[PDB]
Amino acid sequence: SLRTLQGHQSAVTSLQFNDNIVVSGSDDSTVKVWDIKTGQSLRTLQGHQSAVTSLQFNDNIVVSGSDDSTVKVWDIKTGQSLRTLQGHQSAVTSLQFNDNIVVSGSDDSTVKVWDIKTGQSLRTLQGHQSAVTSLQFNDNIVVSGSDDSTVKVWDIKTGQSLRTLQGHQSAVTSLQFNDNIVVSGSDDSTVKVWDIKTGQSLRTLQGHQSAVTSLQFNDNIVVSGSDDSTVKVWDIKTGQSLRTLQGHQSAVTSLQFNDNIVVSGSDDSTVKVWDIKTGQSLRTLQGHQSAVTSLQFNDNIVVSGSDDSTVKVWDIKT
Repeated sequence: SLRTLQGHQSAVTSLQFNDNIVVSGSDDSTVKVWDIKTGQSLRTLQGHQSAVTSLQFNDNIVVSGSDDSTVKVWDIKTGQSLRTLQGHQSAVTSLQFNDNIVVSGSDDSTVKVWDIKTGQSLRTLQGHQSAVTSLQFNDNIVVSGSDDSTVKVWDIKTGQSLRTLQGHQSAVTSLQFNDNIVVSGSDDSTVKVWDIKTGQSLRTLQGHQSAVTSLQFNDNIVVSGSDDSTVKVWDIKTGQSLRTLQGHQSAVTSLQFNDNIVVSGSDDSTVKVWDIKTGQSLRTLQGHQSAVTSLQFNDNIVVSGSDDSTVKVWDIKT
């Protein structure tokens, strides 16, 4: 641990730290822009009426989604609000913006496509029968997961539903797609590998004994975290479990892997750093007083957000 970012009055729900800036979201309705080298708070983005649930930011803009059912576009150089995206009828759960387009998912079961010049709703994506829990999009496609246990592939340019991937027996919780493959996690404790162009289920990864909470994959591996407190390494081309990372004493809430290192966050208030091929735990980052909800690491530090309302900056080697 190198610094502790304090100031939030409630749990930290979202986090991104690109460059020398940490931007955190909180249950206290605020978004904070942090100085990651002196631990000082630069700006407090005030405006949301309840829990900030998700955020993303580039070199000039912060886009935040909240339980108050709106998306807000902020400006880091002044902290002032630029526009409020109104239209959703309940909490915003998921968020991503790509250089002209904000795509938001909601508890009202809809996905909305907006523009970050006007604030107008481009298209409303209807189809999901319950809360949209996750989404990801590129220039032409939108893939979204739902509490209705399905993943839907949308054409970003017409609102049309291109296909619906059925197979999960419970809510989809995690979702990533790259090239022609989309990988989903579910509350049924399974990971599924789908082909986006045929809607076919290529594989089902079984092993977890409770809800899959988080996942991430490259062209050959899938790493998944689950409520059973383990992290699993799978090959994506077959369905074989390669190894299981045990050590956490409660649900894994967050994970990211870059090169040969998996970093996991947990409800046991700790962050673990593992090697993927030996499966051995390299470091336990202790200091948080409650569940770790968010994390992100580069090649030298880990930035973690906790239920204890603090963000912590850890050294990858300590």
